[PDB]
Amino acid sequence: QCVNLTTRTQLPPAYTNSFTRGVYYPDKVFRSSVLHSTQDLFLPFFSNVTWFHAIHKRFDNPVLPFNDGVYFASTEKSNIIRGWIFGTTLDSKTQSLLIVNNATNVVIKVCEFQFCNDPFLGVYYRVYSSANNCTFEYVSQPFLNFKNLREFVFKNIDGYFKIYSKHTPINLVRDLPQGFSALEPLVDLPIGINITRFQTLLALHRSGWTAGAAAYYVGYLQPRTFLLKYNENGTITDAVDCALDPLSE
Amino acid sequence: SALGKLQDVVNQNAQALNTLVKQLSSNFGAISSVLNDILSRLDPPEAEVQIDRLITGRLQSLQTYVTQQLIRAAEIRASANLAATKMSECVLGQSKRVD
Amino acid sequence: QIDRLITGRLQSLQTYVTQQLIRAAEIRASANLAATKMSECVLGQSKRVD
Amino acid sequence: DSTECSNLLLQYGSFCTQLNRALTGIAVEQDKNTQEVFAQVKQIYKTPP
Amino acid sequence: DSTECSNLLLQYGSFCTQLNRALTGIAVEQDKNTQEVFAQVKQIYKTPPIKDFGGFNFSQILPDPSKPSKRSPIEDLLFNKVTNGLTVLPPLLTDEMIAQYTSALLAGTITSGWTFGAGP
Amino acid sequence: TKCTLKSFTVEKGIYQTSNFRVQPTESIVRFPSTNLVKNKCVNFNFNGLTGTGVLTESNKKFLPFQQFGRDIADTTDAVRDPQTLEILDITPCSFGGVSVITPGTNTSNQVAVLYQGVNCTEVNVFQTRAGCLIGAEHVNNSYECDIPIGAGICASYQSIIA
Ligand SMILES: *[C@@H]1O[C@H](CO)[C@@H](O[C@@H]2O[C@H](CO)[C@@H](O)[C@H](O)[C@H]2NC(C)=O)[C@H](O)[C@H]1NC(C)=O
Ligand SMILES: *[C@@H]1O[C@H](CO)[C@@H](O[C@@H]2O[C@H](CO)[C@@H](O)[C@H](O)[C@H]2NC(C)=O)[C@H](O)[C@H]1NC(C)=O
Ligand SMILES: *[C@@H]1O[C@H](CO)[C@@H](O)[C@H](O)[C@H]1NC(C)=O
Ligand SMILES: *[C@@H]1O[C@H](CO)[C@@H](O)[C@H](O)[C@H]1NC(C)=O
Ligand SMILES: *[C@@H]1O[C@H](CO)[C@@H](O)[C@H](O)[C@H]1NC(C)=O
Ligand SMILES: *[C@@H]1O[C@H](CO)[C@@H](O)[C@H](O)[C@H]1NC(C)=O
Ligand SMILES: *[C@@H]1O[C@H](CO)[C@@H](O)[C@H](O)[C@H]1NC(C)=O
Repeated sequence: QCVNLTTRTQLPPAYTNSFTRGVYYPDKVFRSSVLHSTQDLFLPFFSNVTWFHAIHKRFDNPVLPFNDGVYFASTEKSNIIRGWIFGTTLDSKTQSLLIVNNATNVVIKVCEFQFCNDPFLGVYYRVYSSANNCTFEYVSQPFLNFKNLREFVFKNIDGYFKIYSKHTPINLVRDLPQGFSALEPLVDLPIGINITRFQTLLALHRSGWTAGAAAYYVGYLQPRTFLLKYNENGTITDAVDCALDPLSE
Repeated sequence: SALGKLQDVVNQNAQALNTLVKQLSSNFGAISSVLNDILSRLDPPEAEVQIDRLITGRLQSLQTYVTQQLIRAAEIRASANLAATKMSECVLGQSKRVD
Repeated sequence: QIDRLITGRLQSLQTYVTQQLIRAAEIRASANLAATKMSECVLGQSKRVD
Repeated sequence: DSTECSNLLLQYGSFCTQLNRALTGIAVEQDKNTQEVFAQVKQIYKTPP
Repeated sequence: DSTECSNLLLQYGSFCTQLNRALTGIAVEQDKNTQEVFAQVKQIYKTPPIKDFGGFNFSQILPDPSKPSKRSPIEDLLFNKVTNGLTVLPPLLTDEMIAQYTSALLAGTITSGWTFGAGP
Repeated sequence: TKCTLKSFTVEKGIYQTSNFRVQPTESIVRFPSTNLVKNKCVNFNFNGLTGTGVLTESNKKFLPFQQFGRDIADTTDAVRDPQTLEILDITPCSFGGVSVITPGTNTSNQVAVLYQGVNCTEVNVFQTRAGCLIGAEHVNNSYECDIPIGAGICASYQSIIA
């Protein structure tokens, strides 16, 4: 089932500063009291990160190019955001990856979904119409004023799709908090398919429809070197972007 | 920065040792920097070529390290000879040499 | 072919740096001697013969 | 300016850093030598007219 | 520990012996340098128990009896202010013996002037 | 020593002759698989990562996703056991130089062996900071240095004393 949503209010997407967010662990190696330089797909410090809102009437669900990697930031309360869609053409011609978290359990599927033009979930107070060739299924634990900061990094390297995640308790009302939080790697997924475009999934509220208050940020990864600092307990506490300014260089 | 002269020597020696150990992680054009990986992954006819590349790269690194150590040892020997001259002429006697 | 060029040029550069360091040591010794002559011959009268 | 040559050069490690560091040490050493030889007085004396 | 690597390495000759010889020469040279600089007297001189030097105070440079390392306050400050086939050989002269040599030189130059450096 | 110096007569002194590379005793393969042993120099195989080292208990608190551990010099010194969720330190197997302390062959043929940087419990046995010295009787008297051993220790012939 698909429904066209025709009650949106036109507004350009916003932009804001990334600050020192988007950092993740480059590998599975514990390091203690050392500084390590890595050349990986990273998000630049103080970069221009795209800002989308869900407020009531704004319901921001565009489809964005994946590029070389994606940083997703979520200033979320009440768990409106439920999952993501990855693929190339988002139809039955190609094979697409679906990540969902409904009210009970987390489902990961790789199928040829016939996606809706406007796919969404609904809570009372519809993502695809068909799935023909399903090659992989994976059921996992629940991943999930704005009260929760959910940071995710998605990469598609060597046919392996890496999901890095971090949850932060925050109390900032509108923008991103300023601080440092390293993203732990969560899921290493063996898909081996082409991904060039993605779309996030929101949840409607029914009492027409109402959009719950949520905000998300999309940033893109570029290949660069970071200098990571490891404390005595092996937790990444600081990082340096070697290409940002001459002092950090 | 009062004791910079000793600290520079300690830092240079530690940095040279650190670089020498870091040179082990370079493959020098071989498939891998680990000998065990080459022994487990390839037959001896190609393994001899891969270990030959690793041996020549590591030997060049070690020769470079030894040459740097010899030059630094010569500099420290000159400094020590100067220090012995100061010990003999300034502490064990009064020196008329200016400065 | 590029590997052969790289190893030859790298060997040449390492050799050049090695003689530069040896000459730097010799010039440093000469400069130390010159500083000693400046301190003892110009800024005072020296009793050292020759 | 060959990218392929630089990519192959990266396999050999930090040789380039070592050579640059050695040359930088020599370059600062020359300035130190000139300071030691000539900069032994902190007052610029002048002759009478 | 690769036997194949050692077998291939033996084809290159006595490079390893040369490098070991050079490092051994440097290692003995460091001990020779310390021996030349600090061991210039063969008599261990000691200061008198009463430090009556005509108003001159040498407490900051003489060894402290209260400290277990038997170092001077200046020497203690100096030691505080300095912070796969690889082995580090210990120096022949320990810090205590080098401190003892400096103490002997200080005692000689305080109680005897320059006479101890030229004879009795 | 005679073979090392290429002479049939050896002068008085300390001469470095060989290396004491402790040999691996067993082979341990761990997968998420034989039994795991500790406090011994063994050939370890942790999830396809092979090597030779002494496996001891570790005080490093690893994060749940991390499996390996590296030092400053990018060498794997810590590992997590796949079968049982525990952390182990890999200390490298004991190694050091083997030096022979002898007087002149004109005087005597007695020798002493110094294992550099090697504890005496895992090799007239005396423990010095330089290493383990076998064949020299330690005395409490102090004399002038005849053959330098290191860390303030010197050896002489009077038997060989240290
Ligand atoms: C919601 O709107 C989209 C876009 O207008 C609809 O997608 C169209 O579907 C028809 C098939 O019935 C195609 O011929 C058009 O080319 C599609 N347009 C685009 C831009 O792809 C979608 O079908 C609508 N949803 C429903 C339930 O009708
Ligand atoms: C020599 O100098 C030392 C330190 O400069 C003097 O020691 C001080 O003595 C006074 C009075 O007893 C104490 O209050 C200070 O704390 C001491 N300082 C230190 C660093 O110990 C010493 O009295 C002087 N005279 C003699 C004869 O030794
Ligand atoms: C971010 O990009 C928008 C247009 O895409 C631009 O108007 C804005 O000034 C940019 N912000 C920064 C900080 O570069
Ligand atoms: C959540 O999705 C899974 C996957 O189809 C489904 O089995 C489960 O019943 C869903 N939860 C609810 C409450 O319907
Ligand atoms: C994918 O599905 C279509 C129709 O459902 C089928 O014709 C096609 O053979 C399938 N491809 C594979 C690789 O299973
Ligand atoms: C992946 O998809 C994009 C867009 O459809 C296409 O340009 C690219 O060639 C694809 N890559 C592969 C390896 O098929
Ligand atoms: C590291 O962990 C210890 C407890 O194991 C804690 O006391 C210490 O504060 C931690 N370090 C940091 C920088 O938080």
